[PDB]
Amino acid sequence: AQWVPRVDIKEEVNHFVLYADLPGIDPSQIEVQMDKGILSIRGERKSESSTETERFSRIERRYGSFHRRFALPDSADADGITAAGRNGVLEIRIPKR
Amino acid sequence: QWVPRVDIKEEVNHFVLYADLPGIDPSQIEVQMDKGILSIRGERKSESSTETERFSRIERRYGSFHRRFALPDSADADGITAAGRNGVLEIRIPKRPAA
Repeated sequence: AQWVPRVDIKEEVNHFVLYADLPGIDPSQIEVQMDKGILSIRGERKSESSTETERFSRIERRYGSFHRRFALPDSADADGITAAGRNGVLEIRIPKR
Repeated sequence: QWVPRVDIKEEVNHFVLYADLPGIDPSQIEVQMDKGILSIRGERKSESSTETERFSRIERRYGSFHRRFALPDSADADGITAAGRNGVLEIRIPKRPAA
């Protein structure tokens, strides 16, 4: 958690969805799990700005490790999670029990 | 307002702009450079605008964005290329040969 990616969360009738803006990270390097109700989204984003940093005239993009945690309702079925990314948005879908 | 974050690097032969534009296909990001000013513009939709009341957390920014970056006179607008991966658009702007 040296940066805190934005995550929206919705509870539909029969599932939750979390949508995490994680640009610049392959969805396979993002770990999504639920442990005792806590949905965590964790990984480490690398950034070009850590390489030849002095050649940057601006560095706005955050990166490094992240670890987002959400205490989702007990209805979230922790054995149902899927996560798939497109264009740096990770969409995590979790059925309700 | 969504102000997508950008880093900009000056390499020996090129400037490189890296923009975090998650949730947009790269082909939908308009990149233009005119008068030494590199512009990125586009629009992102968000799921949060649909059935907003079912969201228990909303923080992702979306809607239109347009940022402009004046670059050194060395940058050559005509040579720009851009490629996107995982929501990051990397724009490469070559430098003009020396006068």
